[PDB]
Amino acid sequence: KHHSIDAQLRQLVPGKVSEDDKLIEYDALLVDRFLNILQDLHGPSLREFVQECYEVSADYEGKGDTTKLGELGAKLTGLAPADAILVASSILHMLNLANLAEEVQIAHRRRNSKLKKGGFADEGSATTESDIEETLKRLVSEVGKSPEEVFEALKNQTVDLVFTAHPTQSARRSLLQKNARIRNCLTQLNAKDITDDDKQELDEALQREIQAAFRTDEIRRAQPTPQDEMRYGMSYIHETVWKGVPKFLRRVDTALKNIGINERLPYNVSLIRFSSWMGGDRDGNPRVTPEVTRDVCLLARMMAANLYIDQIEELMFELSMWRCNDELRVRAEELHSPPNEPYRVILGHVRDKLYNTRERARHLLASGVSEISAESSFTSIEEFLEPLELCYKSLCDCGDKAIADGSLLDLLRQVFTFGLSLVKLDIRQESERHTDVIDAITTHLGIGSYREWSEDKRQEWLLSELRGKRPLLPPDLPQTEEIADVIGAFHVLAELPPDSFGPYIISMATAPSDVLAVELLQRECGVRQPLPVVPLFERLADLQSAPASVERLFSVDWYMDRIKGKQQVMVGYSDSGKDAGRLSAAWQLYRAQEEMAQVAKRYGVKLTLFHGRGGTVGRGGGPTHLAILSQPPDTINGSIRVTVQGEVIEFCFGEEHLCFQTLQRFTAATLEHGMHPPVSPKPEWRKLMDEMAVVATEEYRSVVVKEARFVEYFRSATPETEYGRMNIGSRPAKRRPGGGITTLRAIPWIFSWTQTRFHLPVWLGVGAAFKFAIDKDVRNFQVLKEMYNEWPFFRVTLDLLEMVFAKGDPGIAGLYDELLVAEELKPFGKQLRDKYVETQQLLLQIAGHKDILEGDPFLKQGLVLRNPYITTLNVFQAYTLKRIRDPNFKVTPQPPLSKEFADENKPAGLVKLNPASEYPPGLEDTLILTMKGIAAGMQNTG
Amino acid sequence: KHHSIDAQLRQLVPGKVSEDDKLIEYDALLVDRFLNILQDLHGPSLREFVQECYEVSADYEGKGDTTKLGELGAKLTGLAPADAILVASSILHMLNLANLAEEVQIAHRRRNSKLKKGGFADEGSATTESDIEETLKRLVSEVGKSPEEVFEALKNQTVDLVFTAHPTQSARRSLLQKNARIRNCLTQLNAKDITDDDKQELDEALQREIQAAFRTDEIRRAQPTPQDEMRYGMSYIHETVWKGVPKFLRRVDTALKNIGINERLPYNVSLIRFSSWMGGDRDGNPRVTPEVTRDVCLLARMMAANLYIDQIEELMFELSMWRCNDELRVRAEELHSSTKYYIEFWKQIPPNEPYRVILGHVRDKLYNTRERARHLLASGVSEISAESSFTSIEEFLEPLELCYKSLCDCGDKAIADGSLLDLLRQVFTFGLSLVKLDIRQESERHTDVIDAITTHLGIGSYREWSEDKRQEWLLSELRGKRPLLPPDLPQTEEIADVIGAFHVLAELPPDSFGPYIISMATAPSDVLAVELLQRECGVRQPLPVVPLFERLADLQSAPASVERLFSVDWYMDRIKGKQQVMVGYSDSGKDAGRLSAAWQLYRAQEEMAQVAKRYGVKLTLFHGRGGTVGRGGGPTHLAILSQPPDTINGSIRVTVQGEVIEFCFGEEHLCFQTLQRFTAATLEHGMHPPVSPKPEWRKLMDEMAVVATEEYRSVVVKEARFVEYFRSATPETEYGRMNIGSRPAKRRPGGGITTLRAIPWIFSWTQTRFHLPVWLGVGAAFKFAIDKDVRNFQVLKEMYNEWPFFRVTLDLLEMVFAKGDPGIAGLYDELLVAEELKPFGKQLRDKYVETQQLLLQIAGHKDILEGDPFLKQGLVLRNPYITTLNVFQAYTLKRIRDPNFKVTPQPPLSKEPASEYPPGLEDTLILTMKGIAAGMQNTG
Repeated sequence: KHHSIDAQLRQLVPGKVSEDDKLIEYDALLVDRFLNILQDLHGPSLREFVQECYEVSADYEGKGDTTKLGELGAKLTGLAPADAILVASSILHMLNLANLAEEVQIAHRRRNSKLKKGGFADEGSATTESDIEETLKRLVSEVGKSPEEVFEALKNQTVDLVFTAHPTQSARRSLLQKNARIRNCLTQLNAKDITDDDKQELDEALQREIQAAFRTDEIRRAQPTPQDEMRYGMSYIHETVWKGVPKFLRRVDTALKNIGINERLPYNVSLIRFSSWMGGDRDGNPRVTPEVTRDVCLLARMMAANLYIDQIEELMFELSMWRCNDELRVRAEELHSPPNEPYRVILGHVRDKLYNTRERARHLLASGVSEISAESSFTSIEEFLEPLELCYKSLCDCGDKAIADGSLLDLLRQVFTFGLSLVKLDIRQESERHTDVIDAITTHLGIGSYREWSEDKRQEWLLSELRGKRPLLPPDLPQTEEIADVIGAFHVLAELPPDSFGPYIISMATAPSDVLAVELLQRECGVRQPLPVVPLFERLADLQSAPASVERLFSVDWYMDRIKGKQQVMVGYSDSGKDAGRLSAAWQLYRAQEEMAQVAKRYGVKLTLFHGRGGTVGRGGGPTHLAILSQPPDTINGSIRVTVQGEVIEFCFGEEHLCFQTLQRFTAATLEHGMHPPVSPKPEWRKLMDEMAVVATEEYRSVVVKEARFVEYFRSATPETEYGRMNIGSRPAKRRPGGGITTLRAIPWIFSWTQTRFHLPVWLGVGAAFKFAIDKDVRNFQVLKEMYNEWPFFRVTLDLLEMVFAKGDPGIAGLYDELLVAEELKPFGKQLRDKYVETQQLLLQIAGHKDILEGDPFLKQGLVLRNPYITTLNVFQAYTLKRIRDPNFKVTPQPPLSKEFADENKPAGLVKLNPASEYPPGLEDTLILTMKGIAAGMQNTG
Repeated sequence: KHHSIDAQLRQLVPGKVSEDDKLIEYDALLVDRFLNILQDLHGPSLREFVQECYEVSADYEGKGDTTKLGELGAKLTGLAPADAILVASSILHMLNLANLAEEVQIAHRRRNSKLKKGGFADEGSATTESDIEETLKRLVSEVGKSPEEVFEALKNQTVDLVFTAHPTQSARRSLLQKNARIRNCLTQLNAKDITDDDKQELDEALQREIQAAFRTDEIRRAQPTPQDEMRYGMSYIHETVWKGVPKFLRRVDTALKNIGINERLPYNVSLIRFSSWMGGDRDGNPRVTPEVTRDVCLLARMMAANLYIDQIEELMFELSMWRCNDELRVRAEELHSSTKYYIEFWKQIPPNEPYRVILGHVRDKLYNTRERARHLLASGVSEISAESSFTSIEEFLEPLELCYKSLCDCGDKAIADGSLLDLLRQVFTFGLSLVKLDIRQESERHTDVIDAITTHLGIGSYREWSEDKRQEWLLSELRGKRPLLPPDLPQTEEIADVIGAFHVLAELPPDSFGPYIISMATAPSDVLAVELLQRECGVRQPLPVVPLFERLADLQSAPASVERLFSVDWYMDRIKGKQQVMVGYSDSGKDAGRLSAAWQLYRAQEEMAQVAKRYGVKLTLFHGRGGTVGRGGGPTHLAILSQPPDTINGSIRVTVQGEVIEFCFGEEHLCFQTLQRFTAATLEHGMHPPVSPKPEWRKLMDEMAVVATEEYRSVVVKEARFVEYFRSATPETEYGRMNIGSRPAKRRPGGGITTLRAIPWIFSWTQTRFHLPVWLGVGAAFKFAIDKDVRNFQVLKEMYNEWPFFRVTLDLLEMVFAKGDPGIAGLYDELLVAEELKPFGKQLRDKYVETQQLLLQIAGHKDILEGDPFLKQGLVLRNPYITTLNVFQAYTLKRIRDPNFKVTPQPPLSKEPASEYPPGLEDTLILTMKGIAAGMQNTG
């Protein structure tokens, strides 16, 4: 081929969105270079085919035929298995390149204050939100709080970001580094004062990096063990966050000086923390064994030690001073047991104790045992801090605090942020697995069946045991495999250091018994320092009952003694939305938070909420700013935890500057809310929300639960069946086979509908609710409009729906139907699509927008440039599903299209992603590729 | 405690040199930050004091009024000892910061082709010289060479840069990195698209970095050991050159692209190489022992291994491909049949990552390589096998080239030509020792050995034999098959040192060494003596022998000696068509003045090349200290182009002096430019020689040489009281007694300047800003020429404009005068010279003024450096700090020399080692000496 992809992108976007907008030129730059590398490696006919694919798909977005995708499907059908994998591979790489360009454009975009319109709506986009200094200034200047009050608030604030597995692709450090080199070359190529020779060489470097990324095929490395999954998960901490935290904390120092506070934020401030679910969450995942949990704790300790060893070595090089404390001098010469460099000999000792600490962990991991003594290593953060604080005090004593406030201060901030394990591990298990244990205990003792007892009979008995001083768990207790897994986990918790763990989380929590049950089990299995117990209220019924549950827990003397004035509660968004639709789930959650908070205030407990997957707070790219500000008043008060989904971890943390802005907005929003809460809801707002909720729930359950043919439609129109059967997703897709959607799990629910571009779980029920309110009273349309403009809760909830509609396409969802759904159920499909378009139309009306995402052109531009690649994979997926499912459906087989090489074990190559494949060679790898790429393009939805 | 230094700079130079010139802004920025740190650490009155002396000195340069030097000295008089050391060190740091700012300005100055006037004079300044593509284009389009002729020339070219010890300064890696952080914050602060908080934080970083550099200072108690000096010199290799040459070599690839050659320069071309004298040069330096040589060779191998381990590790991160050729796959499979004590890649490496399996084996063999050397250094033995290690560079290259060709076999040559190509070019540049070591020793120390064994065997006395009897006997032994050196031989400590050195050469790998250089070489006997001693001490792979000729008489006879060696059958068989010879500039200039040395050198090169061409020998010249080629900052370009025709032809060796290493290699960009001009000038000269000298030019040079030598010798040799004046008017006496140069200053006690050495000769006179060795004799020569004929004034002007040799010869003199100051030289006289000798000093200053005025007249300049405002600006803004140290030096010298001197108690003005001199004096004098040397850099 000859011509560039520039033209087909221009016709997708209505112009430049800012006058430093070079995104389309970036996209064209990288993919034009990719296609040339593709042509030189595999021949012009292959490169021409891939580019034609892209053009058909880009043109469909320009105006949605559907006729053109079917003939695209016709050509992709009948490619040989090797050519299908190569095409799918190339389109995925192009999509990755587009995302890299977008990161570069966001990172170096010149701030433009003229875009701000004032008010809370500005905090929904990165282009208009307020940095840490602007929010500090607003607090002192508009809210009227003292700089001293702001300084004190920051000192008592902690934001805790919780990392979770990616649903389709791990990221190794190697590739993150290949990503950074592609980004760096693109930035440097666009410098103003560029020489021709530098440009020629930077061009050759860019082509080189793109080809290296294309010939590693990280795409086709077959899904890793849970330990590897955790190791690759830490890559972003290694590559951006580790150096990011000290950089941002230094900007906080800058900001408070700029409001009159002339001292730095003390280095012992846990302003930001990081936690992990990888190796800890075992809810419905038996691959996560007690040994896996021990393994990830030891791995974390190794990686920490390595990062510290290198920081300390760079620090030794810098601190060549000779003037020092008396106390530092006595210790320096003690360790001489070059001497004129006292900071160097202290830090060299720390480095060796760090090597011991890492080797000890490596041995415990390999052998279960290590003769390397705990004496020889660092066993506490206190023992690690002592030498570093000695050096800080010494350098200040001799008048060089300026030096100490360089990288030594950075290192101290890193120790108080990451500790010795980088992240703390959350443990999670479902409530009935605990009931199974206790029921085995009660019947073995002949006490009865805890399963059959009332909720209050349970409470009465468990409180009798907890107040009692006599053990309970028999050592000869007959255990099943599941019961042994729960007991074994607790034994692993007992054997490991307390600072390795965060909370123990109870999935499907319903009643105070679920919490007290694990308190008992923790003690009875020998956890001498118990973990805090955290309920996860998922269903609507449980959210309704949640404030009562926690009030009865707070009414118990024993429990108040144990929790010492602090309680954590986790709330689920996608969980609750799967129960009774999103809109009702959102409103029930707001109220549950509201009521839990005053229950908490009444008993004098500090309540912390942990926001699970699917939350508006989870949109870490920018909208999280407004989403946090929109939380009910007095719900945060300096302490909050948020799930960082894998599908957005690259967008938030892949790039140095974006990592900075992600950390910044979480800390700013959280700080401001505690001193500047949102408007309290009006009565007519509540009343309308209440009535809308019943209509939305009834509409959601009428289609999802009460319609017999729904499940059969679901497994035809989506790749849900193949997602499960294939080698992706790590987990069993549902709890028991064949109980409908009830036993299906949140991730497959959202994943399967997002792949088809339909997004049913996010919006269903909302159209009925809006229509019901408009029809009930003509004045209700104006009150919903006012709610969207005046009530942050209502704005962020529909802003999410708008974004997911921007990511949807009824034509493509209909193509899945046309190909894969039985004739008798196609009318049901088009009725769901009728609900889709009716919901979108009224959502736009209430927001006052003419077309989707009017008012966020930046987000609109970023999404639309992905669709050419996503749509290509959508057509590929649909036709691959029909041939997978229908054994003698074919069309014309085509002669091979790519060129290279008689070297290669061609058959073994079609099957990299799952060599034990039970599907015909090439189909499983082609379907996984479409799934990976569609997931990469869609990122966060519901 | 208030006002900025900005103003006092602006009146030294009133105005920009180019529209991009922010040097004065840069100076002011860093120095104002330093003074504020100074006031915060020691109080306002000390800060104000140091700023005041800066101001007095700055105004002296503005209009040279002798009076305020004395009052400045009166002010430095009253400081308590601790306060004097503080003031001296602060002035020194301010000079360092000024040099850092100058590096940044040179590095990021936008080139401006409007200032090029065409012709060879453009290649004398960095502001107008040619980059490597420009000279490639000139060679093809103007000279008329074919691109393939150029490509072939580059493939056969090598430039060999030789690092030498700094005469007065350490350079630790820690400080080189602090320097880099200061430069980076300075550049980033001047980006215009910068947010105010970014600005605020980069400012805080800059201050933090300036302070850390200030409070790492301390002592010069014990002079540095040769091992330390060697560590000092490798720091620039670590920090800049290591990654420098792969990046430059990539630039010549693109230059070849742009003249039609669509190949990269093959990775086996050692276009650039680096050598060392530290631990190898023992000439008049008994501190440099056989075991010191063993030690520096092993240290070099250790650091080499460390740099490679890091490059291999990051290459492991990049090469994650799974496709490879059959040969690589079977090898990778093998090594999976046997990784824990590393940080990266501690887990076993999967076999589906073939390049990582091979490179992880390379890393483990490098670890063994390093540990073996560490053990040999600590204990003389190592149980770590040579088989476990890399013992040759061929063994190291095999795994690397296996990956290169596998990558290309599978269509990934583009990937291969990334970092792997960089690593290959590094192996073919640095090898396994980073640098090759030159050995040097003086010729009479070899004659002493041979006389010891001729007498012991009863043959007679080799010392008393004539040059012909020596040759006849040496070659009878060299052709013979029977050993000579008795193990029973009675040896003095000096004889044992020469013998022991050869034994160390015999027990180390050949790749570690360069040539064996003979100081004070005079006759072919000196060369053949070391060839015999090399064999008779058991050096199975002998080093090439290199004569250093030094004196005028020796340069005259050099072509005759070369021819005699070339007509000997045994020697032609040994050198196999290649010979290297070393020439000294400071050396020869000390003998008979600078101008005669320069002209004798041109003629000696000329004639030696004609001899070498006749016998079919490839002659490589090694340019010693003091050469015009030694101005690595820019003038090297022209100075190399100015060499006699067919003197280089792809092969040259240049001394990199310590005083200039920081200016040419401290900063990433300037090291690129240093490497580039050495490569471009050398290449072009071989295909585009300079104009042949006219007859009248030759004759005028002949006449002027006689007059210059006569008046140089008339003052430094034939004037009885000169020695006495010299040890009064310079700190030479204190330089030696305090062991500043680490080496004895004279070869023999007594004998005048002839037995004095070149370093102290140039150093002593550069400290006083007089520079007598560089210019003396040329004023008389110029005046003689113009006076004997009408026409000679025009002929000299034409020579300056048309003859590169003459241009570079006088451009050096002009630069040194810009660095000189008769007022300051006269205050050294007024304080320390006896009354009866001060008229003699005033006559020497008269010949300074007469020399400078006529040099300007022949150059057609009215003021000094009129044609190089860039360099003139760079130098004058150093003078305020050097001049302050000058007056501090002069007054501390009289205090030190006075036996009756004690210390008057004085109150401290600041808030806050066991030397044998009165308190403060020793460390104060060392500080002035180090600072003045840092400010003057290279002169003669």
